[PDB]
Amino acid sequence: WAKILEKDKRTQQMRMQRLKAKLQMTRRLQVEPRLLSKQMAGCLEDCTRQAPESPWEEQLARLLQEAPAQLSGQQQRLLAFFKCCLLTDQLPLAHHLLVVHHGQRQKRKLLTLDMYNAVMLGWARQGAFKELVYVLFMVKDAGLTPDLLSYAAALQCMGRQDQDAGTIERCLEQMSQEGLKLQALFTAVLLSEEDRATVLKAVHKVKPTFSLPPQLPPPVNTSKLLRDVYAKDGRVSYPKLHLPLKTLQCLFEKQLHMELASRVCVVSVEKPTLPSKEVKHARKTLKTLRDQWEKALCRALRETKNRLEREVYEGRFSLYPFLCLLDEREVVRMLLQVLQALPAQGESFTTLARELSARTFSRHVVQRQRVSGQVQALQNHYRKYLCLLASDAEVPEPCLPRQYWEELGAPEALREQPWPLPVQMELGKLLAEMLVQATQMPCSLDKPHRSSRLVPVLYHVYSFRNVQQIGILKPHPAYVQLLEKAAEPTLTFEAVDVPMLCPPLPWTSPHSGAFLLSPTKLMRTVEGATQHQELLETCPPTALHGALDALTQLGNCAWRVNGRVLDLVLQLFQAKGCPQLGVPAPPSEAPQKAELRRELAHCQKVAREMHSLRAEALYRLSLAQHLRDRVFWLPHNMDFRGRTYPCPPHFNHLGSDVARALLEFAQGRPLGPHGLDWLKIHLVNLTGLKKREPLRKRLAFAEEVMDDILDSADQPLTGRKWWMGAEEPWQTLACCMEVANAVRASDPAAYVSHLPVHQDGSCNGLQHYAALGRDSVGAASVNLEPSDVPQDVYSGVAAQVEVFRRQDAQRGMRVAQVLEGFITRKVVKQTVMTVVYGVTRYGGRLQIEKRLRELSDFPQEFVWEASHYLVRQVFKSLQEMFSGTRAIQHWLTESARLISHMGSVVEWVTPLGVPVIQPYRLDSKVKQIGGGIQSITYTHNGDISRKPNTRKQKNGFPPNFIHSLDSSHMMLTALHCYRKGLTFVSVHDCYWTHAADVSVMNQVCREQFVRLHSEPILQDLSRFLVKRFCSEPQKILEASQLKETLQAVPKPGAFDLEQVKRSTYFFS
Amino acid sequence: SSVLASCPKKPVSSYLRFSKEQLPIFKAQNPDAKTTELIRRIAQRWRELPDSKKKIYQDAYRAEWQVYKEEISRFKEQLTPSQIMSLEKEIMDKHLKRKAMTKKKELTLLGKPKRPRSAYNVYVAERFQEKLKTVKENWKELYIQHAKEDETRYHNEMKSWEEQMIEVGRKDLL
Amino acid sequence: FKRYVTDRRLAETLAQIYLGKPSRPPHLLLECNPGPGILTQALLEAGAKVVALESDKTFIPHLESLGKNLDGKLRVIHCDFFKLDPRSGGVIKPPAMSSRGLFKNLGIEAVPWTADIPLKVVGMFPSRGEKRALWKLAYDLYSCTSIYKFGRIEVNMFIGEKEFQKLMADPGNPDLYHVLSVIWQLACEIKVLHMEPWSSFDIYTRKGPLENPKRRELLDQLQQKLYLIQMIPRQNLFTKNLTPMNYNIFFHLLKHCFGRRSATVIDHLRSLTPLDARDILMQIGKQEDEKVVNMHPQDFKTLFETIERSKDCAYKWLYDETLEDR
DNA sequence: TTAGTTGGGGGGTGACTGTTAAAAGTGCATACCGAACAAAGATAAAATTT
DNA sequence: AAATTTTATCTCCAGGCGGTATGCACTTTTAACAGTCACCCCCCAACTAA
Ligand SMILES: Nc1nc2c(ncn2[C@@H]2O[C@H](COP(=O)(O)OP(=O)(O)OP(=O)(O)O)[C@@H](O)[C@H]2O)c(=O)[nH]1
Ligand SMILES: [Mg+2]
Repeated sequence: WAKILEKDKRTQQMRMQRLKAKLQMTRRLQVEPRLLSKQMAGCLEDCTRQAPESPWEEQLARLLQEAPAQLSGQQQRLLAFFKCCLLTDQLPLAHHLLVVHHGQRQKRKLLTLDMYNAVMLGWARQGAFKELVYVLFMVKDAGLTPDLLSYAAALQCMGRQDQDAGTIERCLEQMSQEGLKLQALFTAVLLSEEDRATVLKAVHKVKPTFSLPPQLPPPVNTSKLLRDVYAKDGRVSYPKLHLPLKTLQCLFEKQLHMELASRVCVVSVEKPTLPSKEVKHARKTLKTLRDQWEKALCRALRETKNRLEREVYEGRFSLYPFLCLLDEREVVRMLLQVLQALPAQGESFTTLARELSARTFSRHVVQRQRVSGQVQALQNHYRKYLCLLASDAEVPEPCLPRQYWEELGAPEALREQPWPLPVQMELGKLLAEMLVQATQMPCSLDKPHRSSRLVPVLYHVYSFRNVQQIGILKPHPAYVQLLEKAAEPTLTFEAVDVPMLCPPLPWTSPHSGAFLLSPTKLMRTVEGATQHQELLETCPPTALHGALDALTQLGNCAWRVNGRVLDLVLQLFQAKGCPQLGVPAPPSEAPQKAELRRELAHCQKVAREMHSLRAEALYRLSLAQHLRDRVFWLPHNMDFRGRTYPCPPHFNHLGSDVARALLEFAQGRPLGPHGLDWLKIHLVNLTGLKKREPLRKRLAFAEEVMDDILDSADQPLTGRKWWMGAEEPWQTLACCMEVANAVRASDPAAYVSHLPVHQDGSCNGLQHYAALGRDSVGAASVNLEPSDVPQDVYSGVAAQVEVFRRQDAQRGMRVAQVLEGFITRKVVKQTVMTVVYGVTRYGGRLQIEKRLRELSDFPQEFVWEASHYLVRQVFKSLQEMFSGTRAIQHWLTESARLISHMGSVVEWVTPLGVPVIQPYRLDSKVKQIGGGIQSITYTHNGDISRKPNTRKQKNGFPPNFIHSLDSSHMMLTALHCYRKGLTFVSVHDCYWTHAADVSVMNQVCREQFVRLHSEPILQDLSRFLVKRFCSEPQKILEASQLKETLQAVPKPGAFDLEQVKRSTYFFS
Repeated sequence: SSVLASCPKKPVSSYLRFSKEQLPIFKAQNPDAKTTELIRRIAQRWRELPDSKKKIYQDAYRAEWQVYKEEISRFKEQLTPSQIMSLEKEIMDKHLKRKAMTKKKELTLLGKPKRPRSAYNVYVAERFQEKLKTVKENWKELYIQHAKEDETRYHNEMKSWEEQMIEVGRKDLL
Repeated sequence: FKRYVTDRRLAETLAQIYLGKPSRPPHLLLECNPGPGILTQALLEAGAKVVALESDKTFIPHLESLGKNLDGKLRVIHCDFFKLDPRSGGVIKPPAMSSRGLFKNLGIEAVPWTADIPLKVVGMFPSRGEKRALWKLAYDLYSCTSIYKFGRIEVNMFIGEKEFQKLMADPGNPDLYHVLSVIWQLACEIKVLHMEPWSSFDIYTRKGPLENPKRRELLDQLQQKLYLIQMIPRQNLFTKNLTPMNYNIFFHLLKHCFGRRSATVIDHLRSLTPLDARDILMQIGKQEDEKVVNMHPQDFKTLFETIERSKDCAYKWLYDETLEDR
């Protein structure tokens, strides 16, 4: 075959030609850099051509032997790319991108030292010398001096390669010469324990006596307020749990399994529909559609990965390593779980982009912790630490949980760093577009095989508000109808949205604590912002111990659910519902030409309003029923000012009456000799009728209505229904049940009670203001001085307004006549509360209007004139009641206005030690992300270049300071209540405990208030502000004005704070 | 087309005119000289060429540029739109033809093995427009075995081909 | 800023234009903001009947004196035309009124849509808020609410040059084409009757007539063109598919079609409806690739009617009340 | 559904090696538009203009 | 620098408009002529694996 012979010869020739050309001068990764400098290029050439196996190590020595503002968005993205390539273990891609960016004149200016250091460390971990030398040539060509990390990479490479000590002693003698310290080498944050071990071995080979600095005994806080808490001398009775060790270990294992799963399934509490043919058909169709969507999503993800890799191969940045972080199945399941819970009305594009990226990070962190091998360390450490909180187990020396956790030997704790905001938004957008494009459904679901054309499940529709437009993703109506038809019995929650089943991990630093694996922010802010975290991490480590201990103490409180209240609530929800009590009604019990359109619009609005309340109630009730016979814990964290809030959103003690009724303590305490009285007083307080009478009269009234209490306890719904008339109906019923069980018992003193008792502070903000000013009249007004009957300002304001209104209506104007008996405490409470914080009359009117709207007996047609009248008269009554409070408010406002005028934001430090800062700035620019569907507009948080906003800084200063002083008091009260063995949980200004320990908790509160306010808070604030801001003499005159304002604090009055200890109604 | 050749040509570059000035003389200088060698000689001359000649050539280039821009401005006005639409359609056709040519050549350069030959083609080769008519008229074994050999031999050539494409990164070609 | 007319020859010309209607020329002429009353004086001299609606109380006593002994031809009412029928729901303060109350007080009776023009309204648009008053009237007209409940009310009011050009934009002039032009060209028949520069009119503020010569010289640089335009609601505006119940969907469709101007109709139809965009585009008689700026208003009406008339699909729109206030 | 295969012919153009300058491409930045309607009344600091 | 115009309106519990046009700065690409050789497409049949 002459033809075949010619073909073989030609193919052989072409193969040889291609091979030679590829070898000298296709998608091939680039290794050897292209050097600009003539001398450096010649040096690399002679280094490569000197030997077939070039002497890379001594050239590495010689390369560094001679030693001859905020980053841009693109640099931020490139740094994240290079750091992620290390985690993903894709080094050739990072090297290729680095050589490509170093090659061209314009993109060489982008690279900085950190990228070279990261690639150098990545090559060092594998012990590769040639690529390390290439990167060193690159960084020397760029005109940069190697830092400590560049020497660490070389030392790690030499240690891993086990090469001769000669280059090692040369390197260390230089490191001495240049001034670098070997001690600073082992404290670098950007290092792992394996790398430290390797560099330690390398150093030990040369210097045998090299010793790491010895460990130090843990420091102890020595502040004036916290000295008593951390004193090692005294008598202590720390509370212990009521469960054996094995039960706690089993619960810890269950919680670990739940968190590793990342999901939990809760059986829905809806009325189970009868399984007819229609439901079965709907469920079958749903299952088939879900399977098809899963396969389509898998294929789309693979195609996107291929495209992004090809884009990277051409020398441009993309999201390929970020996609490589997680397994395909996990991403597909996350995307299918997002679709399952999409509301019928729809969700915004930006919100979906934010949610999808946030879910990816948490699973990545959990997977990294699982793979690294810290799960076993945590499992070994917790099983020993749990001996402190067990009834049968014993500890050699009692101590706070954090102290025992540290003293037991703390496991090495490392956590991942957040991605840059542009990367987060781009990843979210990409995932959202993939989800939109992949899913498809048949056109006519109800009619079988009517047509075979396929329509998308999700649609992109613009929504117009005023001039502005917003993109919205909305489901197909047929899919929503199918979902309603199916009526599946399962609900799905995220792991971090469900109360923990095991004691919370102790807070040990601003980076650890709360959930065992998932990351929790110490301060809840927006993703971009980082100023608060920086201020927290730049302070002495021992300053934050009080806050961490208070949060840990609040975290470790066992809870439980109430059976009878939950049963009654479920009965109303499953049936037609009771809207008056608070149980939302089913949509079925709905009201259901221009007149017809108006009627339809009203009915639609009513249905839309009902449908959200029912869904929220459904979620809460399903969660409550899932935890029927279990003990659960709720972790806590602060906002940017100090106030403490629980982490789980749905079910916690900060919600409405139903949520607070469904919860009770898991530890029983005998009522003692003074418990039944406190239970009855709590019942009367919950009723709300006797809100202005001494304790004796409240107890007497509780005795008087005993028949109604015992009737409502025995037959809740079929009786006289006396409990329905209370201000809080559901909590009143639970208190009635507890009181009935107590009295019917043989010995009421021996009855154990699991019901918390609330103690509230009256006019807390005005109380703090009066304490700061030490005013006598103000303190006497807000119950800061001994008295026999409670006193409140809000009732006096209503009396004065009523007097003026009666005199006005005597002259006969219509609006004053209409409001005959609608001047109550509730309508004028929040205005007089917030006048001292700086409320405007435009603001005061929108509060009084909102209050008058919901009265339902006042004619709902005169609101516009009634609000305008009520706020003029309230301000006509409030001109001369508060003097020292207004003086302090004026001083604070003036100081913040002038500080904000100089170009810096306001900062202060809480008396405990937590630093605070106000993040109000004018938003100059917003970024955009172009894409296939639409351009997402998102705010860039953390831009410190913009100027401060004087209006917001001046208005927000008076409230935040008082709120910080409010949370410092609770944390002092909680810390000193722990030592006496009490159980303490709090709701901002209301403190809860068992029925027996209310007297002790009251004593502790009254003592710690005086201890907190004995210190000169105002003078310390003035000194701190003077030192922080007026120190710079750059602008002499403005700084002089600022110092004159700052060095003029209001003078105190004449009021001894010791009388607070003898006030009965300071907290009641 | 008619409009294609009607479109004026741009002024020729200064170095090109410099080359054209001494190209005939260099052709007579060495008959054995080739195009590449002559071009490299002219490049060397431009390396040693003075700058006054460059300036006068640049002035002439400006003169020709004004002439050409005025002429093309005149020409672009008087044309009818239909021939313009035909010209634009045919220029994008030419661009697509160029892209297809480049793709075909890149495929040939990347060691493309021969496709299975047909028996009717082997018969044409054995028999040896008229030729096509004769072989078609005659149309109305060994090649099959060779095609069977081609199937057995070229299939593992595809299998052999993949590893280089993996090594050279051309995964998308698969 | 109010811009009441004062000139006498202009008043005569405007009176002649207003009363030039052939059939029963003296319609009941509701006049918005007559102010000094030279225009109403000319109208009354020409034999017409005028009811004055003042937002300003001060002109009320003055105008009554002009109307004294005029045989009930002049009826002063303290009302604002653009504040008719507030949508807030409280007690109606004197500066606003109610369409039903005013029309019962004047004795005007409701007239069916297919019948002839019942009334005529003259005046001037708000100086700065023309956009807002064109939208309010359009919602009132499409829903058959407010004054348009009583038939087909004629509106002849001066409008500015820029808004006149924006309102009369066409597919031939795409840079100004938008939603308001489409809806107003579909709803009514707009014609131009007179033209007048700003210099002829005089501006009265709260302080009084503009006595500033420097501002007058500055106003000389602020000249524009005021067009007197006449709107007549179209008899066949409402059809079986386009009814006062379905105007929200059409409005949303029009606002969506101009959200991304440089896009084919298929791209918007894919988002708006689950049906086949190709079939609808073929039915209405358009090519596959058609830009929205090249679409006449009647083509938009035909598209909406074609989508609504489809009976095979149980779900024909994705717009819902949820997309409002979100 | 279609690009790829073999024969004798023919045709157009790719490479080459060369500088030059105009034309296209790419990333960033700012400015203007939509003024989806929907009563009214209040007060003083931020904001722009002459 | 004073005046007039415009704007936000106590705080916390984690929120942000989208599209089109024009401009600037720098890199990348393309056509200008040379002559000779090489390569691919026709020219029309014939057909075949992607
Ligand atoms: N600035 C501001 N602070 C509030 C607001 N609502 C509550 N607070 C703070 O929360 C504290 C407690 O508020 P509440 O328990 O609701 O009411 P109160 O002021 O304590 O008065 P009582 O209801 O009698 O206990 C107050 O001292 C305020 O400082 C508010 O709307 N604005
Ligand atoms: Mg309180």
